[PDB]
Amino acid sequence: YDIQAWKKQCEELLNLIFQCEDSEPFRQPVDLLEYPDYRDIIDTPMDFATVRETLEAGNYESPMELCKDVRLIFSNSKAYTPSKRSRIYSMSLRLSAFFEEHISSVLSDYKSALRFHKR
Ligand SMILES: O=C(NCC(F)(F)F)N1CCN(C(=O)c2ccc(Cl)o2)CC1
Repeated sequence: YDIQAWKKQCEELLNLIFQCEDSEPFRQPVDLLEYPDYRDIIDTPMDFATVRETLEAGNYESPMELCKDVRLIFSNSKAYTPSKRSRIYSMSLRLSAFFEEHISSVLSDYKSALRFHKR
């Protein structure tokens, strides 16, 4: 029932994500000289450095907010991909499965801790 524990849990999960080869396309923003049309399609960019920085700044209030931003990384990849069989998109799907597998307990524990706080 520790309503702060999610923050270190998210830091550790982000550390795992940065160690994963599949995260490499998603660790920083998109060079427009490499993907000129990127910001025609994607009006709300997100990457794992921005998520980590937002967390470390104290600018997430809950793991739900962090989860929203991580999911935006994946939805951006799905929206920008020219194909379901794109290498970078395929990396996004594996990393998303890994992230969802790990964030599930963080969200459950936070929400349970907040319900106990308000009991
Ligand atoms: O350029 C980058 N990342 C920045 C880096 F290269 F510095 F790491 N991306 C390429 C475009 N992105 C996609 O999600 C995507 C889906 C299908 C195809 Cl193709 O791209 C985002 C990641």
